[PDB]
Amino acid sequence: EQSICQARAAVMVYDDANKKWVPAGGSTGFSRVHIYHHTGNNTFRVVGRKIQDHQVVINCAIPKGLKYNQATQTFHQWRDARQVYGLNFGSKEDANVFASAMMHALEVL
Ligand SMILES: COC(=O)[C@H]1CC[C@@H]2C=C[C@H]3CCN(C(=O)[C@@H]4CC[C@H]5C=C[C@]6(CCCN6C(=O)[C@H](Cc6ccccc6Cl)NC(C)=O)C(=O)N54)[C@@H]3C(=O)N12
Repeated sequence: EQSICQARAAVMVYDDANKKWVPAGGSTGFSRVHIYHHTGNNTFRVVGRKIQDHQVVINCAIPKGLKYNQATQTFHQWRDARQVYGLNFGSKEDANVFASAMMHALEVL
């Protein structure tokens, strides 16, 4: 497992029932979010840990063909079959770092 980026973001998941974003893992705050490349089998995952307490708040596969939506310069989103994820980045630089790496993984897959 090699990290290909680190970016600061508040990791959100969408509550489909109540139609609002909610903090991933339960508590609002910023995480260090990586994309990890499993060099062995050429897979990628998003893993993020809260800065305060190290809680893993996201651990999710990036499948080939994923549609990554850059809604604003600091809020990006994507889906899986269960959840919609949103990253509210700490700065535009962090958003550019993470989107660059995500776009790279999706070209590589
Ligand atoms: C308290 O108020 C807040 O929540 C504030 C502060 C935090 C955050 C920051 C910023 C803006 C940016 C706008 N935005 C939203 O949520 C927007 C507005 C419209 C609303 C409608 C649907 C949403 C939610 C569920 C997924 N989806 C979609 O659009 C998805 C997007 C998508 C498109 C293609 C591939 C994958 C995906 Cl995933 N479409 C599809 C077909 O799946 C969505 O995100 N929405 C954020 C926002 O308001 N807020």
